[PDB]
Amino acid sequence: SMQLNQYTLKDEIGKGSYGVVKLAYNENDNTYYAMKVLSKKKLIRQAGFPRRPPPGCIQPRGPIEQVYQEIAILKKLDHPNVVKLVEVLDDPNEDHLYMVFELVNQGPVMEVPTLKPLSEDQARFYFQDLIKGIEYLHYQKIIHRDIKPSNLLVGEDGHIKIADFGVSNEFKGSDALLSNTVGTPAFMAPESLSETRKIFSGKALDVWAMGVTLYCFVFGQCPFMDERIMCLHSKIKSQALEFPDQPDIAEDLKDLITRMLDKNPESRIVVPEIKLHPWVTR
Ligand SMILES: O=C(O)c1ccc(-c2coc3ncc(-c4ccccc4)cc23)cc1C1CCCC1
Repeated sequence: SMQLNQYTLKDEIGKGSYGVVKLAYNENDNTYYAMKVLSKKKLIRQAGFPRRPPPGCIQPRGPIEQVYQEIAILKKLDHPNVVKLVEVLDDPNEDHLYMVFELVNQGPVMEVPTLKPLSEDQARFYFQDLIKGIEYLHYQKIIHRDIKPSNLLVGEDGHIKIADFGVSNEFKGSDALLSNTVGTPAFMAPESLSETRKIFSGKALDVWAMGVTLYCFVFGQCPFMDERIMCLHSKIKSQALEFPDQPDIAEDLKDLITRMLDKNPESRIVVPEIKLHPWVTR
């Protein structure tokens, strides 16, 4: 192990989009926490080398601003279905940055693909948690942009907390107006995967990813899948949603998933409607 101020840093417990997460023991309050460890120089390099001056896809001028945005976002959020940032350790003369979170004991709910999906009733309990967390994020003008089962941590109490705010965005106004976005390929909405003159809604991207997540919950694999990236993108954009013959799930759950995975973001179900869907309220 190693010492960092009042913390004893132990084994690596997870690895998200950036950095690594260690188990950390706080000697002052005799409590364990989850500590995300980052290198500022590495975060800068992850964005790519800056371009020489020339004579929708422009590199950010100051890539380090994204981690400070993630920190500001996490500081704003206090909800039982969202991770809780408790401290940031950041010396301006050091390259490392540390983010301390309350521990969510059991880790990710699922790592897709799995041969062991959840039952329909357990999927409903976790999905009810997911709705509450996302509705709160959206109310706080935050889009997560990386909703998937491996970013949903199960606590001591059997409830989920949304984690990995590495690519999250805070917007002004009613919704985020995006020209392009980031995400895990199999969870990205069809509108985000074309060359077009049309911007798209950030909140509806989170809904699409919730739809893929819910499908994963009960089936253990994504609805659109291919190892070839061009084929995966083509399927997300043009392949009709299908459900496997087994496990046989309820018709109302198929209705809900179908509405969340509507390829048209204008007609895709919204979170206020998802909350009142018959499968959710049963
Ligand atoms: O990469 C980040 O941005 C990030 C930041 C904080 C936590 C975290 C906070 O509280 C936690 N309690 C528990 C765990 C955990 C425990 C066991 C196994 C895996 C994760 C992770 C966290 C987790 C992450 C990601 C790394 C894999 C999951 C998502």
